[PDB]
Amino acid sequence: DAEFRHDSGYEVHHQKLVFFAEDVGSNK
Repeated sequence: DAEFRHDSGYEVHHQKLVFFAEDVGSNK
């Protein structure tokens, strides 16, 4: 349960931070 939503939101987390640096960074 914990480790499940952990690794899942772990890489997905990197997904959100990468989406912000791609948009925000794109026009930063």
